Amino acid sequence: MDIILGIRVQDSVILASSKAVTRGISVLKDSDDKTRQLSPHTLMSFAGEAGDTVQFAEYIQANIQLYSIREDYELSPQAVSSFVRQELAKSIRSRRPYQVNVLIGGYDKKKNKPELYQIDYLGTKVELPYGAHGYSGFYTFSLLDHHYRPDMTTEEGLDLLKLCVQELEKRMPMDFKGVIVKIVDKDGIRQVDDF
Amino acid sequence: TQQPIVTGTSVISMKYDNGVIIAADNLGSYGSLLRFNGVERLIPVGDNTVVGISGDISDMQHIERLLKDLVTENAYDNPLADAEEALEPSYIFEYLATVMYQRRSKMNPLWNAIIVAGVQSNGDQFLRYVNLLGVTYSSPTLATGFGAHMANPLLRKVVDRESDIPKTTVQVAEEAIVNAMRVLYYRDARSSRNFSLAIIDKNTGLTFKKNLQVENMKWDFAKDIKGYGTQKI
Amino acid sequence: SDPSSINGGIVVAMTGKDCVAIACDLRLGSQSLGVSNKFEKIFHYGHVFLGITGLATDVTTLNEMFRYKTNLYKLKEERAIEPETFTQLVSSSLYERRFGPYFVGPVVAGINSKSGKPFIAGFDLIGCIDEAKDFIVSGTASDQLFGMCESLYEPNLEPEDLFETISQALLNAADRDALSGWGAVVYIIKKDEVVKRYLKMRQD
Amino acid sequence: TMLAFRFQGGIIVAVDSRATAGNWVASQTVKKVIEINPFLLGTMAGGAADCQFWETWLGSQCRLHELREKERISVAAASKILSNLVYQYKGAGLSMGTMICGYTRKEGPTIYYVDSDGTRLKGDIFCVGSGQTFAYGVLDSNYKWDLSVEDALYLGKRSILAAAHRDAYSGGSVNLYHVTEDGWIYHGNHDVGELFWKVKEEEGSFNNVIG
Amino acid sequence: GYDRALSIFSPDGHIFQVEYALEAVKRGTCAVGVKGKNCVVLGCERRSTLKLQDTRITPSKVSKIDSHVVLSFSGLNADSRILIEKARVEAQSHRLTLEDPVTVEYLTRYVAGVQQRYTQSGGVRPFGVSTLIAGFDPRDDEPKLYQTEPSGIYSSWSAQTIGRNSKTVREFLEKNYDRKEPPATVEECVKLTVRSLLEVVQTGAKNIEITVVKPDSDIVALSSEEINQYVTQIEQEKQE
Amino acid sequence: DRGVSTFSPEGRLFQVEYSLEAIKLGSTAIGIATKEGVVLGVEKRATSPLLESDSIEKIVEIDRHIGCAMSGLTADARSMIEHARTAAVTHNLYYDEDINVESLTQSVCDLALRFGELMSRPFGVALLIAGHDADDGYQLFHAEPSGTFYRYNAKAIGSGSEGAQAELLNEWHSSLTLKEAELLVLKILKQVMEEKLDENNAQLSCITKQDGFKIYDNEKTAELIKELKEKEAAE
Amino acid sequence: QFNPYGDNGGTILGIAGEDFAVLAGDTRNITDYSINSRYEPKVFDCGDNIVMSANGFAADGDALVKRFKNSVKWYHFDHNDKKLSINSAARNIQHLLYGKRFFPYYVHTIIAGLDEDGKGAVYSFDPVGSYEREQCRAGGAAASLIMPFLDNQVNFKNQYEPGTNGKVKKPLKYLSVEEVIKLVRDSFTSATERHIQVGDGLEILIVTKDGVRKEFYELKRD
Amino acid sequence: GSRRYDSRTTIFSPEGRLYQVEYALESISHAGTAIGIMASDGIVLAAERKVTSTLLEQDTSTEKLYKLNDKIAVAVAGLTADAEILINTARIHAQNYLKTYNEDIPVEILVRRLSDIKQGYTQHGGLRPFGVSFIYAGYDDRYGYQLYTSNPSGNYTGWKAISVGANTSAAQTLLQMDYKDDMKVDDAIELALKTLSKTTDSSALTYDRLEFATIRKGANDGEVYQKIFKPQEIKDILVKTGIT
Amino acid sequence: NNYDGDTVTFSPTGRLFQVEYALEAIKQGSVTVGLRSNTHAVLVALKRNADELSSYQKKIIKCDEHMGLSLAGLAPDARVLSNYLRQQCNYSSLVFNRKLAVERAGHLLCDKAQKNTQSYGGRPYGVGLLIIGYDKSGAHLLEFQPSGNVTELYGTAIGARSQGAKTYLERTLDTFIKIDGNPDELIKAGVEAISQSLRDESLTVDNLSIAIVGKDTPFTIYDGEAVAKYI
Ligand SMILES: [Mg+2]
Ligand SMILES: [Mg+2]
Repeated sequence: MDIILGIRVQDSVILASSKAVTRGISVLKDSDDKTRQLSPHTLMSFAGEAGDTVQFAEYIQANIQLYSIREDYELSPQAVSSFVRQELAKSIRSRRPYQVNVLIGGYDKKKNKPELYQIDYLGTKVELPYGAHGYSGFYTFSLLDHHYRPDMTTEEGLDLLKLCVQELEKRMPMDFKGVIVKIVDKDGIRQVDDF
Repeated sequence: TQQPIVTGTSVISMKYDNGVIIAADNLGSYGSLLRFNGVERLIPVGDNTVVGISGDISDMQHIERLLKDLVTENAYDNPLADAEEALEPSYIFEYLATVMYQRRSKMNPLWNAIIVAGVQSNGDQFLRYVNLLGVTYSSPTLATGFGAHMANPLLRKVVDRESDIPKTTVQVAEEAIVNAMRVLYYRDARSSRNFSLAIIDKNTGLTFKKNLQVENMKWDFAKDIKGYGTQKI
Repeated sequence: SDPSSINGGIVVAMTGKDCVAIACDLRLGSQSLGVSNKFEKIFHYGHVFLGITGLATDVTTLNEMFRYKTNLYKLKEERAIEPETFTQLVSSSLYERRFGPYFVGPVVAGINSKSGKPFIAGFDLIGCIDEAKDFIVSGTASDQLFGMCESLYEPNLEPEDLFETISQALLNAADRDALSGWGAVVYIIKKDEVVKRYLKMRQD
Repeated sequence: TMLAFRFQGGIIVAVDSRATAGNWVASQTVKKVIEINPFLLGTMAGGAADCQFWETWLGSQCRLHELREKERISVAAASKILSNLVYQYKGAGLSMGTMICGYTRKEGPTIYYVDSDGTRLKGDIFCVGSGQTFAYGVLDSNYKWDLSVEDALYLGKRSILAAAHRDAYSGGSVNLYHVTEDGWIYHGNHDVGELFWKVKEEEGSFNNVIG
Repeated sequence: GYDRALSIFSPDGHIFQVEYALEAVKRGTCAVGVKGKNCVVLGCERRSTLKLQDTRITPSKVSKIDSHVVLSFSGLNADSRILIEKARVEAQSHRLTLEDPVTVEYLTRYVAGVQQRYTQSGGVRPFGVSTLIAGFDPRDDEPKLYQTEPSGIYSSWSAQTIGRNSKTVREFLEKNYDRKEPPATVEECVKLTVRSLLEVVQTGAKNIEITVVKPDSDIVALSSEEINQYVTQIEQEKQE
Repeated sequence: DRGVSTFSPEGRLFQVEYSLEAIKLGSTAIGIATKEGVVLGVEKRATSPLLESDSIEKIVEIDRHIGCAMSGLTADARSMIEHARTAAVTHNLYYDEDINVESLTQSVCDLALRFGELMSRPFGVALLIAGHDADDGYQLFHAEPSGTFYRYNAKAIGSGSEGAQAELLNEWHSSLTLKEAELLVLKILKQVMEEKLDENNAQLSCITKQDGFKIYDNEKTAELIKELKEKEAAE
Repeated sequence: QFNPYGDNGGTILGIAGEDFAVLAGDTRNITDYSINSRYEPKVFDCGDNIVMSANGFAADGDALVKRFKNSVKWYHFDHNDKKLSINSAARNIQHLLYGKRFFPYYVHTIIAGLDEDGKGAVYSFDPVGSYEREQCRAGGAAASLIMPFLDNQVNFKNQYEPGTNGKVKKPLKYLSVEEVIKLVRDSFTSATERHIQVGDGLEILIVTKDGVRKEFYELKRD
Repeated sequence: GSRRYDSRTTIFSPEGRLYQVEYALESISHAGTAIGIMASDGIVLAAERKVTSTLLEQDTSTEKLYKLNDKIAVAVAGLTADAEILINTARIHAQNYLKTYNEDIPVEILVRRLSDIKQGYTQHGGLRPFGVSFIYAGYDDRYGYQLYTSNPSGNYTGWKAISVGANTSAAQTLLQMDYKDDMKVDDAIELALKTLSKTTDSSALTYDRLEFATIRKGANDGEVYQKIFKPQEIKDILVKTGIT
Repeated sequence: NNYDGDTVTFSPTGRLFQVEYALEAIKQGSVTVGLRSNTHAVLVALKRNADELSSYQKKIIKCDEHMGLSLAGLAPDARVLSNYLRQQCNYSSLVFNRKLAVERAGHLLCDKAQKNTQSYGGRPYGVGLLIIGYDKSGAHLLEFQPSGNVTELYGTAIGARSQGAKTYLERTLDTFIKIDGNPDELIKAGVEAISQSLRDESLTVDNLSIAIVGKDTPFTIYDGEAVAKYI
C-alpha cells in the first residue's frame, strides 16, 4: 500500500506521499518521491501498479508542459484534473489499462483558491477538502472528519498531517518509511525538508 | 484447434529389396461407430508414389485435393512432366511436411498422420512419416496409430535394420504386411477386415490392390473358453 | 467486482400535476468506504433533466457526452432538445456500446415545452426504455424504491405535495441500503420554474 | 545474486555466475555483467535470454546515440531506453532485473534499477535476484560511504559469497567490477569453491560450516 | 492517397519547387539574429501596411519552442505554425525519453529534417519558410544561433538575417560584426540588432520587434518604449 | 507532365540523370585509398563570412571502421547516413562483428532507386564511402543516386571533379603513404577551390585500422597546409 | 485441446578440443514408449565448418536447423562469400530463437566448430536464445546423467593431486581427439543403460581445419 | 494515366505564391461584404446578403452569420457550402475542448485549429482549398473580447475592426478613419452600418439585405450574450441610426 | 513521340516505346557471352571500369549452387531480378526439396518483367540477363529481355558490339556443343567468342570475368589471376 494523502486548507494544498518502494520481500528504496510537477502551481501525486505509475505521471506531465508552451498560459487545476480523468476513463476500456490512482493538488491563480482533486484508475473524479488513496483513507478520513476546518493555516494543516502519519505508523502493518510532504500555494510548489 | 470427427486408423508400410509396400484399411469411423466401409486411404500420385493417410478424413480429402492440384501445377509449362521433371516422392513429402508444420504453427492443424511411400528417379526407396505436429522421421518400417504398437514389431522382425532390406523379397514383405493387417483386425477396435495394399517396385512399377480381405483367421479355440475363472460349464 | 454496486447510489423520478420531480442521494464510495458526500447524480441539458446511477466514472463520462451532444443539437436545430427526443438519444447512445456497456441506470425527467405534458423515463444499461406514467427508480436500493413508490405514490399530486412523497420514498429506501445515503437532493420541475432542495438525512 | 553500490571511490558491481532450470544447475560460468561501453555496465537477473538479448540490444542503441549526437549516452537515458522498451512488452511475460551502472561528467557515478514490470529507480545501493536478501544482510551491515576502493571491492565480493552460500540458486563464481571517472575496471573471476575456504580462514567467519 | 511527385529534378539539376519556396521566404518580412558574448537577440520586422491591428492577440513573430529555445521565421505564416508545433512536440518528447531538454543544435536538426522530408515525399509541397533558431544548451553559457531553409540544409551563424531585403542587412552585419570581440553586453547586442533592422525597416515605431534570450531559460520580449529608446539613441549619434 | 520513373530514348532514367547535374553543382570532395589508410577531404564552401564554418558537417562517421564524405544536395544525405549507421549497428547486433565496407555501400545504394509514384525523387547527393575490414582491407567507394557503386583507388566528386580526377590519375600509385595522401588531397583541393584554401574552409579526415575513423582538428590540418606550401616552394 | 509441442527424446553432446571439436548425438527417435526410427540423423553439417544439433521437439529442431542453413546461404550472397565465424553463427542463432520468444522452438541447441584463432569451440543455447561458449556441454533427455561425468572427466572437477590432500588441484591438461571420443562413447553407453529414450546408434561429427568427418557406433536397441 | 488530368492545386508559382489560394481570394472578393468591430463593452458583426429576392424567406434564412458556441460566432465571406463544412468542424472542436478540460474553448485556440485545417489543403492532399474567409467574434476570460480573421491560406490575424469580402479596401479606409479605442457597442453598431451603407454595390441598404449580430456583456451580471438580430430588429436599428 | 511518356501506352503501330527504350539501355551496356555443351554451361563477361583508379564493375551473379546469370544494362535492376531468382530457387528447395528448373526460372523472370510493362506508375527493367544452369535435364542457357521475352539457346551474346560474338557462335555451333567433359576448352571457345566483340581494348587480368556450371561442377565465378590462364 503506497500511502498518498492530500489536505486542502485556507490558502494552500498539502500533499504527503510515502517514501518506500517495496518489490516483493525487500524494500529497495526509502527515499522515493511519488509525485510530478505538472505546472508551476499544480502538483500530482500517484500510487498503483509498478511501472504504470511513473509512466502515466510523466505522460501527463509532458502533455501539460506542451500545453503551457503552446498557449504561453497555465491551465487551471480544474482543467488539468479533467484532462487527467479523461485519460484514465479512456484507459479503463483499453487492452491494458493504466492501474494508477492520483491526487491533484493545485492553486488556482485566477480564483485565488487552493484545490484538491482525487481521481482513481477508473477515472472517478471528486473535489475534496482532504483525500487519500488505498488503505490510508480507512484510518485518515475519520481522523480528518474530526480535526479539519476550512479556515486552517498551512502550519495547522501540517500538524494535522503529522497526526495522520502518526496514526498510520501506529496501526498499518507495512513500514512505508515516512513521507515526503509538499505544499502548493500562490507562490508555487515547495518541499518540507524536515518531517 | 479442433477435434477429429470421421477418422481412419493405422497405415502400415515397409521397404524391401526393389521397392516399398504400404497398406491401410477401408474404414471411416465416427467414434465407436464403424460408419463408412468403403473409404480409400491410399492415394497414388503419379506412378511412383503412394500417400497413406490416417486420422481425420475431412482433412484427408483436403490433402487428396492438394496432391491432385500439385500434379496439375507441375505439368504447367513442363514438357518433361512425364519424365525428368515428374513429381518425386521426396518432393511430394516435403510439400506435405511444410504444410503440416505451418498449420500446427498457426494452431489449426490437419489432424492426420501421413506416410509417403515411393521410389525415386535413381531407383532408391523412399519411406517417410509426417504428422499433425510437423514431426518427420524415416525408417525401414513405418506405421501409424495402433500399427506403430503392433505392426512395427512384426515388420521389424523381417527388416530390423538397413542391411536387411536387400535380403528381403517382395513376397516375404507382402506376406508380413498382410499378416500385420490380420493382427490389427484381431486387436484394433476401429479396424475393418477390408483393406487396400500398394506396391511400388523400381522394375514392375506401381501395383495397386483393392478389395483385399483378412483371411486364415484363428477363432476355433474360443469354443473351449468358458467363464472368467471358476465356471466349468 | 460488480461494477453497478461499487460506488453506490440512487435516483428516483415522479410525475405530478403539470410537474415532475427527480431526486438523488449524494454518496460516492469505494465499497464500504465513504469518500464523497457531494457527488450529485442529476444533471440538466436545458430543461431536460437526467439522473444517472451506477459506476461513477461512467456517470461522469455520460454527462459530459450528453452535454456534448445536446449542445450540438441546439446549434443545428436552433432549439433546445425535448425529453421524448433526449430519451431516444440516450437509448441510441447506450446501445452502440451493446457489447461493452456503460454500467449505469439513467433516468430522464422533464416537461415538454410545447405540449406541457410531464415526462419521465428509465433505462437499463444497454438502452431499453421504460416509459412509465407514475415513477421511475434506479440504483442499489431500487427494490426499496419500488416498494416505497408503489405504496406512497398517487397520481395528480401538486408540486409541494409531490416533493414530500418523493423525498420520503428516497429517504426511507436509502436508509435500508448500506451504499446509499450521505445526503440527498430533490428537483421540483414546473413548465417555467425549477426548485432544488437539499434534504437533511442521517449521515451513516 | 547481483549487487551494485555507490561510494567515495565510485561504484562497485558484483555478480554471481550460476544459471538454473528448476533444481538443475545448468551453468556455473555465465556472464551476468555486460560491458555496454567503456563507462557503462549492465547487470542481468531473471530470464537469461530476456536479459542477454535486450541488454546487447541496449548497447546497440547506446552506440547509435553517440553516432547521432557525437556524445556518450547518460546512464539516465540509457536506463530509460531499456525501461521504455520492456514497458511495451508488459504483460507478455518478460522476466528481467537490471542495474545500469556507469559514470558521466554531468551525472557522476550513477546506478539505475530497471525491472520488467516497468520500474525504474535511481539509488546508491541495489541487490537483485533470488539471493538479494542474503547480499543485503552483509552489505547493509558493513556499508559506509567512506570505504577504500580495496575495502569496497571486498565487501561486494563478500556479499555475493554470502548469498552464493545460503541461496541454492546462486553460486559458481564472483565477477567484480569497479567504476570510476575513467571507466570500468574488471577485478577478476573468483571461484566460490576456493574463495569460501580462503575467506573462512582469513576472516574467521562461516562457523556454521564444518571445515 | 494523393501520391503525386511535386518536388522533382529539372534538366539543369534544380528542384524548382524547393527554389520557389525560397522565393516565398524572400517575400516574407525580415528577421535577424545576432549572438553576443553571453546572449542572443532575435529581431523581427512588422510591416506597417496593417494598422487597426490588435497587437495583444496577433500571433507574435518569435515563438518559444521550449523555455530555453526560441524560433523566428521568414516566409509563409501558416506553414511556420506546422513546423513550430512539430518542434514543440519533439522538445517535450526529448525531455520525456532522454530526461534532458533538447540542445539548440538537436532542435534545429529535427526542424531541418522535417523540411527536407517535404522535398522528397509524394503529394506534398516544400515549406515556404526559413527559420532562425536560437537559445542556450542545458547547463551551458555558450550562445547558439542556427538557420534552416526549405531544402533542409542547416548551419550555425555568428549573426544572420533572412526575409525581404536580407541582402542589405547581411551587408551591414558583415562589416559591423567582429568575431574576435562580439557584443559583450545585452545593450550592445540589442543596439546592433536594432541598427541592422533600421537599414531596412522604414519607421522605428511599432515595426521592430526585439526578443532577448539569456542563459538558464531567461527569455524576455522588449516593449515598444524600450525599443523606441534604442531608436532614439542610434539616430542622435548618427546626426554627426 | 511525365512519369518520374520514365526512360529516355537513349535508355537512361531522366530523373537519375538530372540528379547527377545537381551533384556537379555541389562542393568538392576527394578520397584517396592507400595501404596505410584512406583519406577523405572536402571543400566546406561557406556562403558568408558570418557563417560559423565548423558547423558545416560534410564529413561524417558511419561506424568506427567506416567514414563518409558528401557532395551535392547535402540535406538529402541525412537519411542515407541514418540508414548506413543503422545498417552497420544492426549487422553487429545480428552477427557480433564489423560489417564489410562493400556490404554497407550496397545497403545504402538499395535506397537509391526506391522512388516513384517510397520517396518522390532520387537523392541529389553523391557519397564517398571509405573504410576498412579484415577481408578486403582499406577501401573507397563512390555511391551514386543511380544505385550504382564503383570501388576506387582515388576519386573526386563535386564541381571540380573532372579536373581533380585527371590530377589524381597522374599522382596516385600503389605505394603511397598516409602523409603523402593527406598532402595530395590538400594540394588538389587548393587547385580546384575558388577561395584560398585554409584550415577553416577545408576539412580533412582519415580511417586507419588502429585508430579507426577520425575527423582532423583545424590545428592539425593547418600544419599540413603549412607543410604543403613549403614542399611546393622547395622546387 | 491441441498441444503443438511433442518430445522426440534423444541426447546430444559437444566437446571442444585444442584444435578440434566434436558434436555427438544418438540416432533414436521416439514418442512416449514407442520407437519411430532407430536411425534418424540429429547432428548436421551446416556449412562453413559448423556443425549443429537442435534436440527436443524434432519438428522445431528440423525447422531451426533448416533456417540456420538458409541463414548461412544468404550470408554468402549478401557478404561476398565471406566465411561465417562460429561466434557470428551463435549470435545469428540467438536471434532466430528469440524471434519466437512467445511461441518457442522447444529445443536445446548446440553448435560446434573452430574459432577465428583455430581453437575448438562449442556454443550452447537455451530454447529462447540465451547462449554461452563452453568447453563441454551435453543436451537433451540424458543431459543430467552426462554433464556431471564431463565436469569430472573433462574439467577435472573435485579431483586433486594425491599426497597433497585437497591442497593442490589436478592440472587442466588438454585432451586429444582420441581421448575425447572415448569419453563420448562411454557417456552414451552409460546413458543408454539408464535412460530409455537413449539407444540404437551414436553418430559423431568431428570438426578440424581439414573439414568435417563422421564416425558411427552401435548402441543397445532395448 | 491519371497524371494527365491533375491540376496540381498545392504548388508554388515562380514568384513564390500559391496559385489556388490567390484565386480563392479572388473568388471571396466578389462575396457580400462582412464587417467586424470590437468595442470595450462588446463586439459587432454586420454582413450584407447578396442580391436577394422578394420571394426569399428571410426570417428562416442564414448565409452569413453562424454560431460556433455560446461565446463565439463567425461571419462568412465566400462559398457558403464550404463554410458550413468548416463551421461544423469548429463546433465539434469546441465541444471536444469542453469535454476534455471542462472549460469553454479560448477563442484563439479555436481560430488556430480551423486555420490549420485550411493550411493543410494548401500543402498536401491535392484538393482545392476552401473558398472561405471568416471573421471570428468571441469572448473568453483571458483576453476578453476578440476579433480574428482567417482566409484560404490558413493565415489568421487579430483586429480591432476589420472587413472581408467585397470592397474591403474602401471599407477598411472608412473604419480606420472613424474608429477609436474608447468606443462602445452602440457606437460600433452605427459605424458598421454606416460603412456598409457607403461601400454597398446596391442602390440602398435595407433590412432584407442584411444580417446582424452582437456579442455583449450586456447580459444580467458577469456573463456574455449572443444576439442574432431578427429582420424586424434590423429594420428598427436602421431607423434608429438614421439610414432609412 | 507522343506515345512514349509511360509504359501503359501503345503507339499507333502497336509498339511500346518505354520497353524499347529499356531495351536500348542493354545495347549501351558492356558485352557478355553465354554458351553451353551437353555437360557444362559457361558465362563470359567483359567488365567495364569508370577510369584507371576505379574498379571493374562486376557482371556475374550467383543465384544457386546450380544456377546463375550475367548482366548487361542497369546493374541495380539485375540485383533486383537476381535477388528474386535467389528467393525462387530457395523456395523450391525449402518447400519441395527440389532444385529449380532453369526453364521454370526463365518463366518466373518473364512474368515478373511483364507486370512492369502493363501497369501505370512503374517502369520496365533496364537490364538484359544471360542465365546458365545445370538441372535434371542437363545444361541450359537462357536469354532474358526486359520486354518479358525469355529464350533458351545453345549460345548467345548481349550488350554493345554483341553481334560479332553471336555470329562466331553461329559458325562454331557444331563444334562447341560437342565439347563434353572438358571445361577448359568450353571456356576457351567462350573467350574466343567474346574476343570478336572487342575493339581497341583487349582482355586483361582484371578486365575478364568467367563463370561455369556443369555435371559435377557447382556455379563458380573466376576473376583476377584465376582467369590469367585463359588470356
Ligand atoms: Mg476515488
Ligand atoms: Mg536404452
